[PDB]
Amino acid sequence: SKLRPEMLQDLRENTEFSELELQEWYKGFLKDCPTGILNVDEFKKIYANFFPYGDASKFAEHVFRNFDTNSDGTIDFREFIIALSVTSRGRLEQKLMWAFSMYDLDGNGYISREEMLEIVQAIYKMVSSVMKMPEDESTPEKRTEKIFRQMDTNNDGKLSLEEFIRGAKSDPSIVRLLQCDPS
Ligand SMILES: [Ca+2]
Ligand SMILES: [Ca+2]
Ligand SMILES: [Ca+2]
Repeated sequence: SKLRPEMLQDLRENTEFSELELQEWYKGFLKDCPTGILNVDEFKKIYANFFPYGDASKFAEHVFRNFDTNSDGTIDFREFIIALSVTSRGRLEQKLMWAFSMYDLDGNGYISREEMLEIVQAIYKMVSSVMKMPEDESTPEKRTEKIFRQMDTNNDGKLSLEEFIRGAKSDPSIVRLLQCDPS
């Protein structure tokens, strides 16, 4: 029905959403999902609005796994709203931290080529049908080639968090963003 005063204050501290926005999200989340529990099939349907269902399936599964921080197979409102807050309203530093953990498939603290390519392939499959791409990065192999060499500092075939944040900052989309710095 409505968020309790204790949960509302905990979510206030853990998100960048206002009290009005938090209450507005909770009713809509409960409307769109009566049980308060998002499974993979429902999550795939959300993503199916923006890109074709079959194409988006593999990447949608990987995102769902990162959303699910307690790894129990479902997403509650807290796990949804915190994950949505970081991705849409979080700082660039902490956005990349949330991203790093998604690429880290086994959960050791390192991104191998077997993991990095797998996520890149999943992005390319979803994107292919409506987005045209460049040319020197127009292959999942061409992409993972550019990434690892620009990031793997000590060349152990693995990517640490510190390598990830620094290496991603040279991305064209972030290059545009950094010119909008207030100071
Ligand atoms: Ca969960
Ligand atoms: Ca790993
Ligand atoms: Ca390394």
